[PDB]
Amino acid sequence: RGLELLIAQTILQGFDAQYGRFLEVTSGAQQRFEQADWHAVQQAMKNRIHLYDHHVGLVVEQLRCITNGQSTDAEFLLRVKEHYTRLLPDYPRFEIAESFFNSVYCRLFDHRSLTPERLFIFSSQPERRFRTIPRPLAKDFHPDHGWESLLMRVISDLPLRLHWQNKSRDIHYIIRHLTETLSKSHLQVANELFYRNKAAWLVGKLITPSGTLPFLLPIHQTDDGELFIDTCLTTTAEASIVFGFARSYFMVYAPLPAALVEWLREILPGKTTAELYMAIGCQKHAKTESYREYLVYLQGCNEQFIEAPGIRGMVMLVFTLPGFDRVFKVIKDKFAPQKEMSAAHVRACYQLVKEHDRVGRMADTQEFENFVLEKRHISPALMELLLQEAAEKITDLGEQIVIRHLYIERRMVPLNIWLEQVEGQQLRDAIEEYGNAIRQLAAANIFPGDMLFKNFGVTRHGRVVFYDYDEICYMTEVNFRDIPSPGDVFPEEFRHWLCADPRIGPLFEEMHADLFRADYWRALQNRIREGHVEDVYAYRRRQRFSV
Amino acid sequence: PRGLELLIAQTILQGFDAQYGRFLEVTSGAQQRFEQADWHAVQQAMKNRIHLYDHHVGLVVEQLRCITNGQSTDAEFLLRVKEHYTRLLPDYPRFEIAESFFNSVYCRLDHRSLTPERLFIFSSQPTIPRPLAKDFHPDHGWESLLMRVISDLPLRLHWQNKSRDIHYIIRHLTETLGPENLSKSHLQVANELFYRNKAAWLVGKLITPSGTLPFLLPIHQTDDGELFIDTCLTTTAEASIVFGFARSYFMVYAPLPAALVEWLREILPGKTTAELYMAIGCQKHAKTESYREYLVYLQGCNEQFIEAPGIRGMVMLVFTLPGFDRVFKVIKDKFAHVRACYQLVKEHDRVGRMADTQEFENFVLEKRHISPALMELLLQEAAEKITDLGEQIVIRHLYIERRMVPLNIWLEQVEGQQLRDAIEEYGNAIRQLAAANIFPGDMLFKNFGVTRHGRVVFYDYDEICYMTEVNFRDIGDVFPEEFRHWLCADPRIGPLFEEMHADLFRADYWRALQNRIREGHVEDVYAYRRRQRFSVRYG
Ligand SMILES: Nc1ncnc2c1ncn2[C@@H]1O[C@H](COP(=O)(O)OP(=O)(O)O)[C@@H](O)[C@H]1O
Ligand SMILES: Nc1ncnc2c1ncn2[C@@H]1O[C@H](COP(=O)(O)O)[C@@H](O)[C@H]1O
Ligand SMILES: [Mg+2]
Repeated sequence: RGLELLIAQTILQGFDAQYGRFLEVTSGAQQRFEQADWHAVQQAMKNRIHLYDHHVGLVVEQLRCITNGQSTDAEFLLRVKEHYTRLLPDYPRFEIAESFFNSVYCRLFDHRSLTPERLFIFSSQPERRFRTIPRPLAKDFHPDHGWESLLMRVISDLPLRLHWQNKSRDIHYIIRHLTETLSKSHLQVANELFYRNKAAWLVGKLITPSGTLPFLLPIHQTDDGELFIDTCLTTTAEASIVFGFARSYFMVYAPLPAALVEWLREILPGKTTAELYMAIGCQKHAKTESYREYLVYLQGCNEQFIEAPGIRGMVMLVFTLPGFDRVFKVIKDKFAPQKEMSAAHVRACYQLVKEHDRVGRMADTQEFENFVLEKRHISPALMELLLQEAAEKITDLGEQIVIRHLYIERRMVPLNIWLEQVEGQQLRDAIEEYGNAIRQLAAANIFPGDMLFKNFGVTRHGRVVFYDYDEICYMTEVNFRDIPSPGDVFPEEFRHWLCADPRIGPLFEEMHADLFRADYWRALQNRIREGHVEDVYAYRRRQRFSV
Repeated sequence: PRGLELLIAQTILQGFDAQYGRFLEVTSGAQQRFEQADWHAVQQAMKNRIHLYDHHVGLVVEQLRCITNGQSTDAEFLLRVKEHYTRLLPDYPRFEIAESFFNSVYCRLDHRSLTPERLFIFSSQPTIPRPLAKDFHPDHGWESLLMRVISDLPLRLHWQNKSRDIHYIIRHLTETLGPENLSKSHLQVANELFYRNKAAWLVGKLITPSGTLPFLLPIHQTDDGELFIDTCLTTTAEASIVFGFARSYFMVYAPLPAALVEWLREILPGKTTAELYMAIGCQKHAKTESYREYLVYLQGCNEQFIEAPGIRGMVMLVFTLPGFDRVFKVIKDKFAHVRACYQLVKEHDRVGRMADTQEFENFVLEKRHISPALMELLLQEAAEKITDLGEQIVIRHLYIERRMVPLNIWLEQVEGQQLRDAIEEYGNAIRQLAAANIFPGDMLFKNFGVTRHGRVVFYDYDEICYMTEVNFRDIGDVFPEEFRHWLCADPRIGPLFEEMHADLFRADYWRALQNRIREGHVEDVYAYRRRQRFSVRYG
């Protein structure tokens, strides 16, 4: 009885589908760049985020249409795992074929049925070598006439059909970066072209005799006509930023990413197997993966989960492990009578950033409906607030305690902690990146709401990234004047909380003489509604060719 | 509205891209298996890929009928369900084949009450987004611009003396175009390559403002991994035969057939859309538009349906028209092994020596275009399941093929080189099949026909078998000497046959050419007049 193969054939055409439109979507971004539609560029991720669930939220449904006889026991919930697996030996996109299965089970079963043979949480039996690259995935450009002519190839064999602005002036520029340290090093520009936002990214590795290093060649336009490749990145420091966790991922038309995640593995050395599925847009395998990498850490170190650094939230419950890169954000119950019927506003702000353009000042997350936590890895201190600030939200499960719809984002260093830790030349850029963080947030349609110091984070290189997502609304959702009543915003009212430190508030003037002032916030909301939103540069406004 | 209206219409459009996307998973897996030279698989990837559609329609059908519990498929729900189907097709690039895949499902659920209200079986019921091709300009020589185009090709095997080719491609162009006229004549080349059999073609268009003309450069290697181009192909008439109908399916990776079909158009302005779709394997948007071409054609024509000329088949009852270029092949009943035999060629690498077919179980004709000369021949000899309905009939399990002219007949409207020309090909029609693991059980002039550009093909798989179920014993069981009785029967035609195709008669080509299959070999079919290869007669 093909009862549990009709299924496995069904949940695996869900994927084959989910990925079906994935790459048509991804493959509209070349034209949509010639074409002038950036309403379209900002709304396409928003279609990419949806397909995966758009395709499980049918196989999930059409499953139940005949899932009545022996509908469930794990007896046969397992022949689905076998039947499904046995069907993926030259399935090169198998890692994500498996990954589609997971979120389904977990949807039919409250993200909650048993582990490890009750799901694909690890890759099965390929597994390890990703040399799943039948085609080259990039071409090998070697210097014969070198660096005035060969790099002419790149710009000429681009499928991009538009009068360039000065290729020949770009050629003179590019060598200026190259001479920092040539021609005994080949070139390997990649295919296809990496797209995000108002930009196009020419990706490549400049292999040099000393060593091999990244080589990024981003393409731009004079909005809305004439285009100029701009700025020449080749640095590990730069590769990591562009590809950062505070900026939205990529439109790379990749029907094999597990291999592509292998090519860039040497463009972005520090990056994780799950940071590399994020970028290409396969964020739903980052999640199986992050967790895959996560559950290695604590199942291999010392000691337990603690409460995160900084200030305790009015809403969220935040924990982490002192060695680990990531934070877990659990929501409180408020009290016993208060009933979690849902919409949630909070889950809406966390989602309504799941699709938004973050631009470097906002960081992404993961969602699990029921996460099983080690009762033995739990401090007894973390537990006490955890137990009774989220009681309705969890359940003791014998040796384990179960928690529902938890959020995970890159651990950071709370700003207000660090603001204290620094002063001097350092203290300069901790305010600048702050206001800049609040200038760019605004332009993205993001007005921070509670804009206090500790709701943002920082990086090793030193940068601010917001992470407080209830007091968030669209810029067209607030009205701006404090002259002398719900939701309205008073821009100078902000002069109280933020200039409070008489070491840092003075220095606010030095860089942000107008964020205090109301006029300037109609400016940004108002210029968002003319159809215009300035997109982001993946570098310092100081590197640009323009200055 | 908590029903199947939405559940259902998107339950279909899912099997659809669940289907096509894996179509390209293999369609692009071909370079790596040609590259590897794993050509056995090249023949199973032309089985696999042929399978995909059929499985996804079969799957939804299981899903489809299951979702709406119990028996009934309703008609005004079949409209309800359709109205939804289009409103999701608008941002669809491959929406052309989304309407097709709709149809195969209605037919799966015995095609009763077949259309126009209830499905969209035509060209389209009602700006290129990306890279399609690329340009190359004779600015710095053509000797330099035949190494350029090439260093943007996928292949990872190392070309051995690519030096000759660049200089060897010039001439086909030079003696035909004129060294003055190839100063400013440039190239348009498709970003991906057409992979068939042992081949990895390069399909581009040559641009000479002395017209707009095709350009075709097959990539061949043998044994260890040598690479070179097996002739150059430029004039219009070559292209038919490389994209031709006796052929096996083509293997080019495009996620957007409409551009790819449409791009290739001007190369040979040769006929239609169903031919130019199927040349990629998208035969199931061919099995549709060939219903359009079926419908349009007879709209302003005063013809009728008649039997196709030739010597009435033992094999199979056939009808057709005066100016129609395709033949209808209702299988005789009470002479199924044809169901299965007729698609062992479909399944097979057709060699150009075999015709494509398309199968309709329940198929409709206006009996007015039917003349009762042919009525009772259909009404009686194909009557097992005849359904007559006042002014219309529906035929069951009927195949089709382009209607070439029959050979026996071709031979009298022939003499001169014409006979030396036409006979040569026939024996080479029998030779190809063996090498292709194919045996003609009745291999008579009766059952072979002639192509536009004078080729003979084998459209009688009715007594077919792989040559690996047969013995050709010297003196199932076959007597290659006695074929001359029926073969060498005319004192105008035969003798020409002892001149060239004398081996066909001796069991030693027969037997000893089999040992060459069940040893592993794959036969070098070619898609050119052989004389055309660069080494032969050129160098
Ligand atoms: N990504 C993070 N990096 C560092 N600390 C965090 C992070 N997320 C949450 N925290 C800690 O948990 C607290 C919860 O912050 P937030 O997300 O603003 O919820 P609330 O608005 O309830 O404070 C923060 O003040 C912070 O100190
Ligand atoms: N009995 C039929 N009547 C009309 N059209 C058909 C029939 N069978 C197949 N087709 C067409 O050919 C395509 C291939 O479907 P199928 O070969 O039946 O999977 C379908 O999408 C239809 O457009
Ligand atoms: Mg806070």
